[PDB]
Amino acid sequence: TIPHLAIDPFSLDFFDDPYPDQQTLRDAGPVVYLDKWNVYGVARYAEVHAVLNDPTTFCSSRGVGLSDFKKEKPWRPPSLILEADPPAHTRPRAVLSKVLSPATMKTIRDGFAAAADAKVDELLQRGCIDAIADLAEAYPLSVFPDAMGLKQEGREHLLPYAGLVANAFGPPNELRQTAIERSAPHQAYVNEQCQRPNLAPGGFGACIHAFTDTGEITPDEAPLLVRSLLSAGLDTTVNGIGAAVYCLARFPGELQRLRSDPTLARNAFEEAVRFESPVQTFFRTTTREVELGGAVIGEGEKVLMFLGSANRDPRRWSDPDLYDITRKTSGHVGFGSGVHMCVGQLVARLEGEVMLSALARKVAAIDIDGPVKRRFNNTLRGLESLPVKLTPA
Ligand code: HEM
Ligand SMILES: CSc1ccc(C(=O)O)cc1
Repeated sequence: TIPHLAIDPFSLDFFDDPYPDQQTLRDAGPVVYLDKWNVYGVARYAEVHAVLNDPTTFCSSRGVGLSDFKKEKPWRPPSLILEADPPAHTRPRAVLSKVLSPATMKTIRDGFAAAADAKVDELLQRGCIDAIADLAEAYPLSVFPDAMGLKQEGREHLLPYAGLVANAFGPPNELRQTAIERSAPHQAYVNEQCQRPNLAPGGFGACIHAFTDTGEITPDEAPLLVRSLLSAGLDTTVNGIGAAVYCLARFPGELQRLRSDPTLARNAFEEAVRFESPVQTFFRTTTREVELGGAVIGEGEKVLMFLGSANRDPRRWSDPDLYDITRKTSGHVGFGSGVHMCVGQLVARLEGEVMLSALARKVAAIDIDGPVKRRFNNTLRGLESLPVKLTPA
């Protein structure tokens, strides 16, 4: 009944060009079985959205990766927020929701905006730059670690740690085994910068530890909640901003519309989030025998969600392969959906908006003038280098 496919969604050939295989996964049926890793797969928008909004049946406490926490021990202590189910997930979620609240973005927006308005000017003085290293990475690194309240020493560990966390959700391929092999130095620093004495007052991490008084989390739970933002608060914004620049580089008509109306910058970033989906996949584990798409999945089965394929499903989106800064992006699962929907989506949209805003007001053209190289990861889509030449407006 369920179609079986040998497609490896975690191979380098799949990362180079996932779109042909993602249509094969979508059109093969609402639910597929991937013989390479013995998992169920959903690639259409409807099933991916239904799985995300059914946390009781498709839980996350047994791991959002391939590995079953009930069968294998996790490579690191489980996330109190990402790898937990209600009700144990609720209160750590509420703390991170208030630390990254709408009232919090007001205190950092101008600093977020001025730094974006300072980087575009710096890169315009150089002309030919790398949109990944000198923009997609340089801008969030100049903004997010300080907003977290981080020290300056050892800051070159976060991006290797962030890339390793996303790589560990994948199967035991080389990408995962090579990552975890180079882990202990990155883990030691990250865990070190989760303790209360190492967080600057007023930063995100200090606010998390302040939320131990409220009784929603204990002091022993705050370092893990700080570790969640150190694992997820940087590299997805890097790939998200690096996606918008690439999309504006190959869709020059969309760049010119953004120039004429800079207020489209926020939705232009939301469109780049749907179009590229910096988080490609995430797992769930069936807590019961469940029927989905005419397929009866047993208990304790890993179900793979293709968030990028769901953001390009023609059953839900018109012209899903086109970058449209005026598209009604509401409903896309680039940030997830349900009780686990990205708690730091306001921080990511703030960084993406003010950067596309600075580009909309100061850049006239973005021309790719160098070899474009992709960055391979089991969970994250993103470019290693994007050599572009910026024309000042
Ligand atoms: C373009 C930027 C980003 C993208 C595409 C993204 C993507 C996602 C997705 C798809 C999920 C759902 C995970 C799941 O349902 O299993 C998620 C959750 C999460 N994200 Fe993000 N994220 C981004 C930025 C951020 C930022 C800036 C932060 C923190 C400052 C962050 C922290 C988290 C955390 C802690 C969770 C777990 C929420 C929960 O389990 O309830 N992410 N993210
Ligand atoms: C790649 S999305 C993500 C990664 C890690 C965490 C966490 O550390 O809790 C949350 C979201």
